Amino acid sequence: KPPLIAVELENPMLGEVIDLETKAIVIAAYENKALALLFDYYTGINRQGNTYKIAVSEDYIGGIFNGFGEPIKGPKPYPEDYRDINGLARKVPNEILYTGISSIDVAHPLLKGQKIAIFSPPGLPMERLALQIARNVAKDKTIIFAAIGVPSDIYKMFIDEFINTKAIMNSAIFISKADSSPIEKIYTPRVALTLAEYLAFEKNRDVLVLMLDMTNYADALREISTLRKEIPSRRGYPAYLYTDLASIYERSGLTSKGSITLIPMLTMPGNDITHVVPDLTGYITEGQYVLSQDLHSKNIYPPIDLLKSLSRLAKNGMSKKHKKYADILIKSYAKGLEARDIATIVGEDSLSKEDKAYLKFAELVEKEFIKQDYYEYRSIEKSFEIIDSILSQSGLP
Ligand SMILES: [Mg+2]
Repeated sequence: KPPLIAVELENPMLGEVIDLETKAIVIAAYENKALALLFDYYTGINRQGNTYKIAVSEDYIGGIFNGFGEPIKGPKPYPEDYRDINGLARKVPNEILYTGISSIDVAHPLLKGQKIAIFSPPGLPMERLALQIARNVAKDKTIIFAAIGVPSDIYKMFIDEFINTKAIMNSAIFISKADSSPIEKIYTPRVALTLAEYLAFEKNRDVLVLMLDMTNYADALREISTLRKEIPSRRGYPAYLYTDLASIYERSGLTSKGSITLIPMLTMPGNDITHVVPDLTGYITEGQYVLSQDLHSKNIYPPIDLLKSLSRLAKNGMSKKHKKYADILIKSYAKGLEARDIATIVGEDSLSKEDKAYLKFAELVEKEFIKQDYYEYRSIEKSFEIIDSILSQSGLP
């Protein structure tokens, strides 16, 4: 089970013990919405409770909702059914979900039903990257956006961007503000994944769930667990953080019916990848895309670090040719970065003709391959022909 349960409850009382089918303690509430913790994560009576449920329907698509599933902008969706927002055979993913982004599609392609994170240093345009992915996929697949405890700036960027894009026409957005309740933030991914499960596994669709910012989410857990002194901590957060995150990320995958592709996006607190949030997320997920502070400084958008990014399922969906291009790109980019480091000490003149070719390759890759216009969609073939071109200009083969 999830250690943290979204329960529905009239007049919830802090620390009351509710009977579900196990038992659990109420640790937070907002109106009739409550969060109950299992005892296996408690160091310390009755009443009965229901799991929190929402209407599910395809009418959610095109709408905008808060973290509770309540509409903000748009009508109440026609309830076609009710689903427990806590959730409940799987196949191994083998088809690439193309993003139309070269830095992703070639070396680290994403597969339908994969869970893979994005890690961003503080200040980098992770949110725009989210939007760009959403636009490029919404043309083909249904997007569910789970925006967790986002600030007013961002908040307005999401609303305005999606609406005006007409990406909204094949998207649903579940969004909580930064000044909203911790419980609404914690509810947000759950409500989002609940609709996703419904659209994927009951309506036979391929959906893509973008979820950010996981660090805000963890911080919401830390906020409620703060004044409750019988909830133990590990690494500055509640000890149930690992199992809670796994219970969220594992609500994704591939079946004979549909697929949920999940991309949890997070800020690494001090640009520190060993922080507990990135550390656990990357432990659970099938790789992650890492954003480069260095590329950002060079005014490169999408600032995707080619060598630190990793898609563990990528090879299972790549053709012979695709693996070839992926291999050369990474190997040579890495080689060029070496050459670059040598050059910072002895100059480009002191480089072998080999190292000069790699240095040239890496420079071109940064400028013509990774660097991509927000509104540009690159087919995989296009992306290949960029590499073909760059290979030619560098004089390798
Ligand atoms: Mg940031």
